[PDB]
Amino acid sequence: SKDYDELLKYYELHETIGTAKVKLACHILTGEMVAIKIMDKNTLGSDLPRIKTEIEALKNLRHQHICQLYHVLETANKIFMVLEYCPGGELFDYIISQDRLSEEETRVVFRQIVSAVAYVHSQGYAHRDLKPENLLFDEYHKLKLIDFGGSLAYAAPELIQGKSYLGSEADVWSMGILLYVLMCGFLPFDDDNVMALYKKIMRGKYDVPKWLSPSSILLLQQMLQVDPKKRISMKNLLNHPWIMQDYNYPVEWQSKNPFIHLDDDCVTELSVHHRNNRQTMEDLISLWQYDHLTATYLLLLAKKARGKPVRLR
Ligand SMILES: COc1cc(-c2cn[nH]c2)ccc1C(=O)Nc1ccc2c(c1)CC[NH2+]CC2
Repeated sequence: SKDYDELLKYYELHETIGTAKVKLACHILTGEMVAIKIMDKNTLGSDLPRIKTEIEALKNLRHQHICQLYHVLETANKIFMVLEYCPGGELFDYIISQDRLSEEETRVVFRQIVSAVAYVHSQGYAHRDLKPENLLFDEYHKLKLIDFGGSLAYAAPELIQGKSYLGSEADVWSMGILLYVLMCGFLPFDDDNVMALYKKIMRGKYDVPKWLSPSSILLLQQMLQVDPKKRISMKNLLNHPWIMQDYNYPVEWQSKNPFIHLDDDCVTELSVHHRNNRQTMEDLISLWQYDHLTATYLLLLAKKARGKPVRLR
């Protein structure tokens, strides 16, 4: 209860959804809805440093298809992460509701995944846990990547043997597994016992449904090469013929949300509320401490992108 004291001054809490717990909230000063992920420091033990270093990851990824981090609030025995409002549901449950998605809907949707994952690689990171439960929809049915971090059915085989791997190629395999699920509705390698499933991933043999097209079957063979050297590269995947079917342009992966230059109207509005001059506030925003100022600036930034006035209530 005391852990929420410092936080309830910045947000008003609403529903509860995911099970670490996630509760919907409203940031007071901007009126923008958010999602707050609540982790408990005493349960996870001391594997928070892997989560802390993944929180420092999200602090360095900003992308139209990455769920934005707004605010990290650390208390005595809880850690709070304030994130982007994604009300369109989860990609996993959506695939199950339609059984399978069309080749053209998956293509539209797979292109946002490649855009997200390509961007995180350009920054020197790798998601390493690509699966449909780690992809959210917003109101526009746009995809938002979450949970940077054992999920066996999506792990690359060199990750399986415990050998030395490149983070990028492991994601490429995971995207290949995930592309399969998008168009089929079931895993390419699946089994009740792990030892059989463990073995099936390294054999590389999957059954191909009759409904997957010739343009579809060979991209899966390119993405799910067991040997990483033969796996398709992100560069060649950004303009793959299948990726450019239906929409003939290479995937736009470069982010439209940098750190370097701050928004003027956002900064001026933050200055009149905090009663500071401009450069002083820019210096405090440039620190990017992911306190309440970073959250206010980021949510005030999003507020303008919508079309609302850049004003703090
Ligand atoms: C599980 O919910 C989330 C998790 C993360 C997240 C987890 N890790 N990183 C980010 C980020 C955002 C959300 C989110 O917006 N939740 C949400 C999900 C579904 C619905 C709503 C909100 C609106 C209420 N009506 C039902 C539909």
